[PDB]
Amino acid sequence: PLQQTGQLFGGLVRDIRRRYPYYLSDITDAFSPQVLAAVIFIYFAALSPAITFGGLLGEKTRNQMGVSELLISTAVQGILFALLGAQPLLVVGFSGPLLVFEEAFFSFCETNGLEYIVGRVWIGFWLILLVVLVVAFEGSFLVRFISRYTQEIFSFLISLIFIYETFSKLIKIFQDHPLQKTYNYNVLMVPKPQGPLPNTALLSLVLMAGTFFFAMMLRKFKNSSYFPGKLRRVIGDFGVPISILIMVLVDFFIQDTYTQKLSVPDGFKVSNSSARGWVIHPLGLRSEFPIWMMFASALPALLVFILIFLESQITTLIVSKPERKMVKGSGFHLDLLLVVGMGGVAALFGMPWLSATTVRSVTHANALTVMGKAQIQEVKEQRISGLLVAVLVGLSILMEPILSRIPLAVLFGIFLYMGVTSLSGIQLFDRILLLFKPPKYHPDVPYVKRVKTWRMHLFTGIQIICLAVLWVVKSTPASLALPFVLILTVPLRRVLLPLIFRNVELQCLDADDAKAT
Amino acid sequence: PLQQTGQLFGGLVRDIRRRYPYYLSDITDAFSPQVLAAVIFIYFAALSPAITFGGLLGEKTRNQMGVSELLISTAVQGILFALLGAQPLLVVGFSGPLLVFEEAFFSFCETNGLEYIVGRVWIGFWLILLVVLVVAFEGSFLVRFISRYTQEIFSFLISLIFIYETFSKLIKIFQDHPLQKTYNYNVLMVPKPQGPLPNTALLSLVLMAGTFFFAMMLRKFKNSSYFPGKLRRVIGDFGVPISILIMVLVDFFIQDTYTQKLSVPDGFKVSNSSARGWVIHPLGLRSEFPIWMMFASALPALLVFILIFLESQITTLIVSKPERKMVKGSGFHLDLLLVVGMGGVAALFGMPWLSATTVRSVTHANALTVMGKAQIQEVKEQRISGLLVAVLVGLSILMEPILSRIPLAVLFGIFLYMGVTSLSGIQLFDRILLLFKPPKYHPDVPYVKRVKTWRMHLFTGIQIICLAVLWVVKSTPASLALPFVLILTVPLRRVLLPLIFRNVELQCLDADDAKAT
Amino acid sequence: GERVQLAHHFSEPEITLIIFGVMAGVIGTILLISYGIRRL
Ligand SMILES: *[C@@H]1O[C@H](CO)[C@@H](O[C@@H]2O[C@H](CO)[C@@H](O)[C@H](O)[C@H]2NC(C)=O)[C@H](O)[C@H]1NC(C)=O
Ligand SMILES: *[C@@H]1O[C@H](CO)[C@@H](O[C@@H]2O[C@H](CO)[C@@H](O)[C@H](O)[C@H]2NC(C)=O)[C@H](O)[C@H]1NC(C)=O
Ligand SMILES: CC(C)CCC[C@@H](C)[C@H]1CC[C@H]2[C@@H]3CC=C4C[C@@H](O)CC[C@]4(C)[C@H]3CC[C@]12C
Ligand SMILES: CC(C)CCC[C@@H](C)[C@H]1CC[C@H]2[C@@H]3CC=C4C[C@@H](O)CC[C@]4(C)[C@H]3CC[C@]12C
Repeated sequence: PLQQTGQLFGGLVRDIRRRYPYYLSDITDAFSPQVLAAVIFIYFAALSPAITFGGLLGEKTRNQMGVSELLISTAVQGILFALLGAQPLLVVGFSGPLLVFEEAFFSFCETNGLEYIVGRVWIGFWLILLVVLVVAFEGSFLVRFISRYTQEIFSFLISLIFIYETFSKLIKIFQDHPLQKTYNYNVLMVPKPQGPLPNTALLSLVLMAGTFFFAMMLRKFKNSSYFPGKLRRVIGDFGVPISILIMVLVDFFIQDTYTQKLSVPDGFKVSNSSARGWVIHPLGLRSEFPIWMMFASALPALLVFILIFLESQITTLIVSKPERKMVKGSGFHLDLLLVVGMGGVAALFGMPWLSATTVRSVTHANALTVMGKAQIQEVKEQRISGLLVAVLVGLSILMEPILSRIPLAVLFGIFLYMGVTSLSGIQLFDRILLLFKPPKYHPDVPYVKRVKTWRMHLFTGIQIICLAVLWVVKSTPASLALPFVLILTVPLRRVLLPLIFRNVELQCLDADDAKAT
Repeated sequence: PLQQTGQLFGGLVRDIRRRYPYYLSDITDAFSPQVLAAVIFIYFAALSPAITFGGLLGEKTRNQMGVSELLISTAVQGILFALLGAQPLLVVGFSGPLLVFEEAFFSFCETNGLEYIVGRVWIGFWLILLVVLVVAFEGSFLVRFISRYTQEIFSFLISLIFIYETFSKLIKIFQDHPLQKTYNYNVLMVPKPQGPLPNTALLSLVLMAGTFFFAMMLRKFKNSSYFPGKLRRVIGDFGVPISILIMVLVDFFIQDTYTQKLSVPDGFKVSNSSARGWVIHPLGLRSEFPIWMMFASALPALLVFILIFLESQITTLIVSKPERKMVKGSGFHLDLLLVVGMGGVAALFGMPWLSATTVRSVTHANALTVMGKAQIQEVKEQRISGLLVAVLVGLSILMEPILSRIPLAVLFGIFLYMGVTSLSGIQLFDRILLLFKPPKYHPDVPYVKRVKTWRMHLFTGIQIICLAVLWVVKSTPASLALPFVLILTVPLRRVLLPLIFRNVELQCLDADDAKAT
Repeated sequence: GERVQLAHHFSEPEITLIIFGVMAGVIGTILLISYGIRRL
């Protein structure tokens, strides 16, 4: 799949012939309750970050783009990506670096007195130009230089950021309602409470902890030996839906204590009806858009294309590892083309562009995985799950009473569960646990039985320096350079690492298929 | 150990000849950190029931016997039992049936206008007569007819009672401070809060959950493969103290929220100095004691003797099973005599009689239990742990500033950990789990491979009926008949069960040494 | 659109068709140039 054919649009054509013969199987393979359970999981797992990012975007852009635009864009992109993409297990949605870029570009437009949404339209116009040349010249073949080293480092960093944000939301909630000896019983609640309230933060913490505990207990119950095997598998597959329903009922039976709930726009309308409509004129809405800025948008377009390309290709590599039993194939050129084109088109509608998010797609791949009688047996590869998730995201506005009674603490526990279960397929985390284990308890793997313990610890600690450097960049205003620092790890693997490690050691520590050299 | 010698006081000297030769080992074996961790565990595990039962007894008897008297009696009896008993791993203290008898005797004395404490003195006087005759005629030889059936039924029932009361205390905490939209900020705090308080029950739930979670996590870390083995096992032995310290610091750093703490007497004084003193005259304090009640106390003395005898002897059977690697010997005749005699002596001082509680003794034995590389390896059989626990219980009054900063919720999590770790040595609990397992997943044990599945399930179901009946007996006003109903299972095992079960099935299912008939 | 917007000579479909045509022409020119190279 990563081979360079040399023909114009060669990768795009082969990705079509690789997967579209399996289109009939991509619908029939979804006839199982596990697919429905994965749908219920991924629906919340994509909706809640979408709602949070839409609210933040509306706050930071004066509601030029808000929750409704992001929800509609996510639904459309998910539907079209599931119906046409070669890797139906991927989940396309908004990400953190996209939010940082949008904040920076909004600040730049405010400083220069330019219209922000028209700038987004022009950047997306240049986004469509960039992707076509990359697909035509098979520019997606450079991802074969991204080995297990960079993939696992990126996955571990993204999981750490996910867990850190999950805990930071709880910390913010606790700061909003500190434990006090006395409280004011007359506090306004609309749109949000204006003062600390009793039992709120503690009940949110209890709900989050209970959600995580029930999810982990049901996941263990899937691998347990209790109840009939069919019923045991059915209960384990629906472990996250069962835990979510249990905690929702627990909060519903408590009336007096307030808990923050999911909030969606009232209808299918733009966040700011006084700012822009559904279609934004590329020539300018209020003032004539400058000619120079139309051409000057290429560099932000280049940055956005780099972000989307790296995120999507690394996610597709991670979800399609040979050890995960992906026996249907993935298309790097088709998925990238679809994602970037949908982002460029949705920019014309005043909607944000998206990317193949690591956490959501990794969870979708893991939720569809069926274990053998410890060993991965097969994965329910189908297009129905992503299509249904996108449809439910689009209809989330219409089902507000169901969402209006769902606390975010349950979603916080679910996010923690996703973060802790996304590390199963990463050997970097496994080797980090080997930093706290005696050598005689190490597993029988080629990178342990053929590599000295101190050498393996040194190799692991080399990545820890890279992880710390990436974390520092995230904690700086120049966080948009994170993909470049991530790219710089590839020269470290191909140039600097052989200076201190042998070929056999590098083959054992970094194997593309986890083989014994 | 349960054979009848035929000599007067023959079983007494035989128990003396068995354990006392190992006296020097009983002091040298305790020079290890695991013994210190066991001391720290059992100190709270015996002080908190002592405080709670002393408070309840003082409330129900108008402080004629209270917390200070119970602590002093616990210290004295524990010191004497650790310095003289042949099973030093037993924990001596107050229990629920003793509290029920105290309530019943106080009601009987109040109805008949009798002096409660003088009646207690006379009953304790009658207790010394009963146990001297029983030991002289080797009345402890009847314990050999209590098989694994009755032992496991009593242990499972007592563990269920302990866990249910641990949860009922949390229910009481929730009911006293319910979750309300508004609270009164002006509520009197002395001696206890007079109204619901914000964040109290939720923070107590957080503390209890954290304590139980960290205790279980460190117990698992004991058996994990992380860290060097010596440090790992040291931390695992000190799992309970570390969890207690973490949760105590967590509660200490929260100042505004009120949490219920341990309360100890101000000094070594009687709870009611206006009613009685340290020494109670058997002839009467306020009025002349009737002659007929001196002889009529024999029947309550018989009931108390039956309760104490059955409780202590079944506890000794449970803590000294051959499968628990107790290779130093236990004394049935000597320990029963010492316990009943110390109870009779403490009755003369206005202090409650004590008996070997099952939960605390089993936790104490499991705290000194060493697990091999799974399989039980050895038990640190030494006398220092019980003596130190008794001394610390006695000194608990003098260390009020330390005990006043410990919340009850941490102790509730500790009680939950004790209850869930008390079910390990019960094959009845293991068979209960097999009711929800497919037959092929059942372990390779003699009672499964030699008896049909439905026969074993019927055998388990008969025991659950006895457990449910005993649960009914506890929840009825005639709860003092519980030892007789437990005794009634001995005819069930030896008469009624052979009519429906074959001899091989009875030998496999009820085996004293877990052998294959 | 919404509220009051500045009037342009080309409407939104017209301007987006012009932009797409220019983009297609540039892409075709680049592809034809690349086809010219690697042959002579
Ligand atoms: C919707 O957009 C309008 C402008 O398009 C916002 O109105 C501006 O609000 C900012 C913030 O106070 C100020 O500059 C002025 O009050 C307004 N300026 C102009 C030129 O109208 C409005 O705030 C936006 N609505 C929301 C909810 O953010
Ligand atoms: C200590 O004991 C005395 C007497 O035994 C208690 O005084 C009695 O209190 C009850 C409760 O109201 C009533 O019967 C009378 O007020 C008192 N009766 C007699 C005969 O004195 C006193 O309450 C006890 N103290 C505590 C703290 O319980
Ligand atoms: C990659 C895509 C976006 C094409 C690259 C953009 C450049 C080459 C093209 C695309 C559309 C073009 C615009 C189309 C229409 C007009 C109106 C005219 O009165 C002045 C020039 C102006 C404003 C053009 C300037 C150049 C322009 C912005
Ligand atoms: C089983 C133990 C308690 C001993 C048996 C108790 C009976 C047999 C004995 C022990 C002590 C005895 C009491 C000792 C002293 C006196 C005072 C005297 O002026 C009247 C008789 C009286 C009140 C005795 C009655 C009988 C008595 C109560």
